[PDB]
Amino acid sequence: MNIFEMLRIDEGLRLKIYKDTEGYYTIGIGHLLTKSPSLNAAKSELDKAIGRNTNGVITKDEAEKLFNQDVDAAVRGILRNAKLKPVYDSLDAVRRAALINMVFQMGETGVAGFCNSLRMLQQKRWDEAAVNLAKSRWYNQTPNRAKRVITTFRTGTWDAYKNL
Ligand SMILES: *SCC1=CC(C)(C)N(O)C1(C)C
Repeated sequence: MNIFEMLRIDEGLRLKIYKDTEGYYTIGIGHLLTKSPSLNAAKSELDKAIGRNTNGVITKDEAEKLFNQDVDAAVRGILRNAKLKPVYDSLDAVRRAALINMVFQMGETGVAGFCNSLRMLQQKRWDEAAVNLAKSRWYNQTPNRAKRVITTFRTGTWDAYKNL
């Protein structure tokens, strides 16, 4: 297991534009196109992202290319963020993957405001951090995924993704 395999489990793979759990047009392995309700707007984003006129359908290789860019961007975003970089740097590689997963899902600003949980993670108070992380819109709206990410933070193991 690694961050790519973990996010591939959590995000799926679909090669046609679809709406994500928040109702937003997405494609590939969790590549958010736009929060606009216009499908045309989403197609335009997709064509810009891929570099050709797609009319809403991509290949598996294209989905993987966007996915690699999005994982890289999440990590780069963490390392440029004054609230996230210290916690990220304090973590082991498995827990770093859990933080990348959260930033991939909800964005840098979104995770950087989990300040109390970030402090508990910096403190390596893992059970406390897990309890605090669940007191969130994130957990309530995507509880199975959040439970997997939280288990990863609590244990520093991949047990929540074993058998997935
Ligand atoms: S998100 C910034 C932050 C707030 C507080 C909970 C005081 N912290 O310990 C850090 C710096 C994580």
